[PDB]
Amino acid sequence: RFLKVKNWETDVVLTDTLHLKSTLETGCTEHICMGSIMLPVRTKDQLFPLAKEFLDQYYSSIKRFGSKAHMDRLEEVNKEIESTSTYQLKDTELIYGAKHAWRNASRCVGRIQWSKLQVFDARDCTTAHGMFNYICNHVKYATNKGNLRSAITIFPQRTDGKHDFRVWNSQLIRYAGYKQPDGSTLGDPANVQFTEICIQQGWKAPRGRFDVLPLLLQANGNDPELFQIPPELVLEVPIRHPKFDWFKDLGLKWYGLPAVSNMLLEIGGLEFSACPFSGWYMGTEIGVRDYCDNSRYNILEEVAKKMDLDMRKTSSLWKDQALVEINIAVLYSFQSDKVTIVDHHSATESFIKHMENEYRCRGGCPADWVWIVPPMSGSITPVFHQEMLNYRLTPSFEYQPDPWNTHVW
Amino acid sequence: RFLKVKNWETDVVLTDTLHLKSTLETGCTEHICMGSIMLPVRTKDQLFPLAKEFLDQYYSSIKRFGSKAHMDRLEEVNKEIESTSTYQLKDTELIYGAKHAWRNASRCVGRIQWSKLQVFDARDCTTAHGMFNYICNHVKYATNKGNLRSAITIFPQRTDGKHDFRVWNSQLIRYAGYKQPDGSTLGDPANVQFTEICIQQGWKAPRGRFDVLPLLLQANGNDPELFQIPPELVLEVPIRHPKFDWFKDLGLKWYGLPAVSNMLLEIGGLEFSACPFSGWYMGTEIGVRDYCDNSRYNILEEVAKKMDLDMRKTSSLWKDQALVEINIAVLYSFQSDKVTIVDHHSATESFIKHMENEYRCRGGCPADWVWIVPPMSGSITPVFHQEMLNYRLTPSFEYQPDPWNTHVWKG
Ligand code: HEM
Ligand code: HEM
Ligand SMILES: C[C@H](O)[C@H](O)[C@H]1CNc2nc(N)[nH]c(=O)c2N1
Ligand SMILES: C[C@H](O)[C@H](O)[C@H]1CNc2nc(N)[nH]c(=O)c2N1
Ligand SMILES: NC(=[NH2+])NCCC[C@H](N)C(=O)O
Ligand SMILES: NC(=[NH2+])NCCC[C@H](N)C(=O)O
Ligand SMILES: [Zn+2]
Repeated sequence: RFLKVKNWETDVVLTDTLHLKSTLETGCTEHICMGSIMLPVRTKDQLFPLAKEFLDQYYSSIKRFGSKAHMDRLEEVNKEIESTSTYQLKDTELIYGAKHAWRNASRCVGRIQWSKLQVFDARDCTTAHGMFNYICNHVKYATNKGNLRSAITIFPQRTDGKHDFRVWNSQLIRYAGYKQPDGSTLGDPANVQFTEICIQQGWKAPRGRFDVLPLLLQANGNDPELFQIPPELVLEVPIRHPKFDWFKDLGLKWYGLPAVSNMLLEIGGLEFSACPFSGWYMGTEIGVRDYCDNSRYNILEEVAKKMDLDMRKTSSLWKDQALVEINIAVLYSFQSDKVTIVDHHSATESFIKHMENEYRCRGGCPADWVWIVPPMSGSITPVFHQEMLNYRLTPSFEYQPDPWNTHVW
Repeated sequence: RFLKVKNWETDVVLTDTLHLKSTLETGCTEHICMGSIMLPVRTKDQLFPLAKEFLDQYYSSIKRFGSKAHMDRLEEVNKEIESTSTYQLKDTELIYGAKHAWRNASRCVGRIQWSKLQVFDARDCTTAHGMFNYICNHVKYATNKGNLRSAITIFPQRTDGKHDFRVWNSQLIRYAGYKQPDGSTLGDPANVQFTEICIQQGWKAPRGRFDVLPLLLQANGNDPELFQIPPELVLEVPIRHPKFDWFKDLGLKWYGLPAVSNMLLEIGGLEFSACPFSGWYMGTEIGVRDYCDNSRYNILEEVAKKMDLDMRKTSSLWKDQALVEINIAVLYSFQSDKVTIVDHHSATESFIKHMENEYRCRGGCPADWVWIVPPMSGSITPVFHQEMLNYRLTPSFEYQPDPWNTHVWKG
């Protein structure tokens, strides 16, 4: 019932009770753990209980649990549901729900900042142009000339599933990927397909190594449309090393604003299918994953070459030596250009502090170890030595099928 | 109910049916994952069924399932159990059992070598001195002058739980740890408690930074006894860097033979509480964990200074830079002295192949991602991108409480 989690580097022991309020499933069972698996409409009868769950926690959070207001709102929503077969969140609820969905994202290491989320209510939106306007405003607000601010823009909630809003891009800002004759790939391999759907839509690709993709926005169910983000609104950082002058020649750059746009925000049973959100990068995401993953920019060899390291034998750890340098470069560039960014050491230390805060103020903190521990230097960051309990709480952010695999043109 | 795992780097998908034969629990539920949690006498009534499942697996492995030999064996064990409340494994079954416990160890990345395990049967052992002799033989055989050979030594199984054989050391070879009155620790902090017990038992500690601990052996439930492993049998490697001549001046060294000696081996319901086994190191075990964990030798700072790294701010990644060097030094020193060792790229690549093979020939391979993925450069090794399923199969290696916490001292 009352689970305990130990930190093996400090011996600190936290007790978890928050998991008891868990509602969703984990993919795991008593006979099998699926902890490392990436991916393990509602009826009036399904909806009301969810709304109640939320409202009860919402009112409890504002110290008015079982108040007239609580009961009243509870009744009002109840009636609205039985009638409209759905409901609308007050603004106070939308904000609390979005913040808590971030608070509950077990895979996010940057949650110590959860309560500072800026919420942009775009529930009054009705067209791709409208969505494009909202997104440009989000980008400018969050980028803030390099002094990044976390934010989320919430489009109209789902109704019949045939009127859903969706941002086809996986992130507001990403580089294109094209399959060349060589069989190899130009640009970002992860976006090879989307890069094609755009073209399949009319996008004139500059066919470069770092071409900012165009937004493909879908509103009210209609087919999606393209829009190019004002270049002046896309902050970029040219990647250079603080010692290897040749580094600049590698021709590398990345965008400063990471903004996941393909997820689904769930609040009180209501589903928001278009809810792009952004914060700021942890160095390793770019330097380790985007730059060194074999199926991404896969740039380790080149950097190793330029460093003239013995690539004859894996035991010389050239891949490792280079990995470190590349990552030092990213953090150095961003910092040099005063663009917000956090290193994995500082980010992981903050998460540990945040976990302690959450354990003493909330009785727990769902966390997915597999995602929290950085892709490099795992054990020299404190989270590696931190036992974590993963469970699903609502409100939450959930994965959802790529629209192009569901859209009925 | 089939289950598929995908490798997000190669899009290769494998199907697992093996998990269906999993009986033990995981610690997880439909509502919570305890995947990153370190640690989540039998009766006749429960023993025979365990023995049978085991014998059924063994006879199938040798293609004699349902044979007369199979039936007679079941009948014999059955009789032996009702007769004596337990039973003895044949030599063949023991070897098969030991190899499969290794094959089933979800946290071991070296399993591609599972079938080549050398099994030493020490079930006729009756005393601590006898245990010491078996252990010395295991160390010399396994060490093989630097050309390491995997091996396991199996002492008498548990009976009533009051006559257990136990190796009190956590590894056959390990360095002493000493807490100083000024609060600092000399040697390996991981072994301070055990070191105290040794001193209390009579061990005259030299009190240096790399003193090989004495063996503390318990036979037949008796009080444990101390024994010094002949130094000539303990292979050690002085650590030096291929480009930094000052590295040798850190005065670091490590032993060449890693031999976990505190786990419990379960086979067909039988419990082997003293079953020390050994393989060869993966570089990062020493270089990342033993040397750089804040709670182990914790050498990152000192190595950082010597490299004149910008230690003013973490974003300089001076810890990361120094970590790589230390691990390069460990691999280099070992290879130079021709002592078997495997780097994490090589070991993880081998585990991926092993895993794929296992899915194809066995229907799966239980694996603990949290433990399989190396402590440094996680994503540049293929295991990071590999989805894995973790479940418990028997035979298996299990954790057991430290004996000093359960032993009834006799005096
Ligand atoms: C402000 C700084 C932030 C930092 C430093 C941070 C860091 C991270 C990191 C390192 C990951 C893993 C990314 C990956 O491997 O692809 C992650 C995942 C995630 N974060 Fe954040 N985050 C921040 C803000 C946000 C915000 C504002 C939200 C939502 C409102 C959020 C929601 C999540 C979710 C749901 C995931 C998992 C996404 C997935 O499954 O792909 N994060 N974050
Ligand atoms: C031959 C080379 C071998 C290599 C390279 C290898 C590698 C590894 C590594 C790197 C770990 C993680 C250790 C840690 O983090 O403390 C591990 C764990 C494990 N290995 Fe091996 N191994 C080998 C042989 C063996 C043998 C011979 C057995 C059994 C007969 C075995 C059983 C296990 C077990 C049960 C664990 C988990 C131990 C624990 O929970 O503390 N391994 N192995
Ligand atoms: C298969 C495995 O789950 C997968 O590679 C995971 C591992 N940990 C991760 N951790 C983070 N933060 N992000 C990821 O994309 C992944 N990928
Ligand atoms: C808390 C966390 O489970 C713990 O630090 C684990 C993580 N992965 C590990 N992996 C290996 N190989 N060895 C370990 O000791 C650990 N420790
Ligand atoms: N820090 C963040 N908000 N990250 C969001 C995910 C970005 C993704 N990991 C990338 O490197 O492109
Ligand atoms: N490869 C092995 N057999 N390892 C056994 C465990 C050794 C332990 N991790 C150590 O660093 O001492
Ligand atoms: Zn699990």
